[PDB]
Amino acid sequence: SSIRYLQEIYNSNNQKIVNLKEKVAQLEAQCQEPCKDTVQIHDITGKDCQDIANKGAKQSGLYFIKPLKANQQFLVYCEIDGSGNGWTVFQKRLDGSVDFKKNWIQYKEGFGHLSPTGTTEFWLGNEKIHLISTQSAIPYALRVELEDWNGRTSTADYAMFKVGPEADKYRLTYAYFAGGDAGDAFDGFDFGDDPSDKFFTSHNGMQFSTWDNDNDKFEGNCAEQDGSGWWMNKCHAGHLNGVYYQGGTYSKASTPNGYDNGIIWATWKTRWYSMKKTTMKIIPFNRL
Amino acid sequence: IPTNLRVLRSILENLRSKIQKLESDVSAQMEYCRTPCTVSCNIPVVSGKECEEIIRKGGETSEMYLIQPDSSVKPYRVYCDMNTENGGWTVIQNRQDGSVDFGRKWDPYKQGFGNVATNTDGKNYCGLPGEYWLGNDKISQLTRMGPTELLIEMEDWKGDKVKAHYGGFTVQNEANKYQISVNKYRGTAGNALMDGASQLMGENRTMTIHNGMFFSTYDRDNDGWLTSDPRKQCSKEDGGGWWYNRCHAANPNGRYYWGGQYTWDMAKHGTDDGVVWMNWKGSWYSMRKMSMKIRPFF
Amino acid sequence: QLLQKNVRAQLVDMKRLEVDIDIKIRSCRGSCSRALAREVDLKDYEDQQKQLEQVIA
Repeated sequence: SSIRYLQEIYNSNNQKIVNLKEKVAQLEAQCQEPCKDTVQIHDITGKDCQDIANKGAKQSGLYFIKPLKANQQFLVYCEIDGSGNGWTVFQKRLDGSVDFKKNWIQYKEGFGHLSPTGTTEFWLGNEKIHLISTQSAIPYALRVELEDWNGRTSTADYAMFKVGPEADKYRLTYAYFAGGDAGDAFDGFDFGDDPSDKFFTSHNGMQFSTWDNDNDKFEGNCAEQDGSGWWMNKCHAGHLNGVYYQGGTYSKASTPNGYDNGIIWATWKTRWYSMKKTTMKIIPFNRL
Repeated sequence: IPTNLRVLRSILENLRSKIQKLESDVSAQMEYCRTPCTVSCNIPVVSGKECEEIIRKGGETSEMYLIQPDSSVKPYRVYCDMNTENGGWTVIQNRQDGSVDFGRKWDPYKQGFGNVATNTDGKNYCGLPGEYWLGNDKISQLTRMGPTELLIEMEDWKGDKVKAHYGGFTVQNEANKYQISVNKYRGTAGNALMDGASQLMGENRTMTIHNGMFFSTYDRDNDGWLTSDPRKQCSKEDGGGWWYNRCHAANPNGRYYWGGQYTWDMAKHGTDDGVVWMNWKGSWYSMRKMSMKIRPFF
Repeated sequence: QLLQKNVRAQLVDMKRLEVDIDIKIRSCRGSCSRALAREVDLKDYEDQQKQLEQVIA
């Protein structure tokens, strides 16, 4: 039988608990906020990316715009350069991460993702392109920029670019080719012996086609065959919404239907060479 | 009596080493919280008033989307479930891992809290939902746009699951204390919201019906108990915000107990404050997964 | 002499606190860079909680 209480261990524990509860309350206040999202949308808004640049925005990234005739505002990627030019980007290819075999509604409404860094693939949506490019008495321009698999880039410019309403199947229109070292694939290409191939591969005045909404000049279905949505003729010489091929080079054996269905621009590279990157972007013509 | 200073000495020496371990654990986590977790949720091009319009516009994958219910409302992020049933589901509540504190005050429940979505593997978009509460102002606005249905789904720790579908669902505004109404029940989880707890009877069951209740948080008492003492509150400190009566048959916003089973002596205030659906598992089982999703009714 | 066997009261406070801290640390996984991988030994708490009431009978 021994007589030792000690018991300071008990009281020292109670005090250690009361102090621990203080530490626990302090940790709670540090775990209230969510994960920080690197993706933010800018505050400045306007009719388009040029209007936004005119209001003093200097950074390329994500912005809401609302053309006058638009019922609601919508998000876009704006490219803003050191000279106050604000490009509204409506198409981007970069790495093959997004499937471009999409239907009429999907091409109408848009698909893919928008990034502040401009490092994502997307189609903005035909309805939006139509709204931006048909603002009352504001001539627009389109720039197509292409990158090959060896880091070379080229461009093609089209003056008075317009995309028509859904009632005219989002018809592509422009007044003239305004130059650029990629050449004018929208004028079609003289591929071979057939005297009508250049006429049937041009894109000016072509209605938009998807697999489920065929508005091309072919007995068959260009968009279904080539797995895309595009302003098809019979069928194409520039085809930026085509299948992404790693390394550029592909062949008839690469495809289910036997046709050139890659990301092509026939005036710059053979139709069996598929671009590493493409950008389709629009700006008021007077900025050029 | 002689063999009493043996175990009673080792019990206290066990506890003091347990306080040292907890002291270390809390401290280590505090260092981790010097910097936040991050996401990079690049935004789908496709948008609409909510997730139903989005799926009608061809947005067919479950992920984060930006929606703008009204031109007067600032566009905001939500997780859209495009795969469950017919898709078009706007997630308003989600629990899956206890990564978010749901024991929050009135303003956080008003504004929304938690993580809408996170990045999966090496993808440049957020296709996995986080734990979050969308926010009462936003939930009220969405349900009041037109007839709205509600899908509540839950899963236990063995992988079994049930659901509670309410064909009609409305949440009134702040002025009306975010009052809830539900009807047209069907499912497997049991009609906790309309019928109260299935294990109770009479008055005691009736006082667990959530239908018609106001929202309360632990700093804003709007529950069924009208007694003027701070001891009688359904939502106590670090308790979830919910449509409490006296008090509940269900609390999706309860505390996340790991493993499911918990007891009164594990609970902060000795109450059944877990992620509960009494009509399925009882008061002392805490769900592994719990979520709430709404959609325009057709 | 001193029959302060209220160590069963401190044992109850520790069980709640262990669980409460487990929940709170877990709620940091959605806030902070890293989440501390840890557990709660309810078995160890109940094994020695089965005692005390055993040695006081």
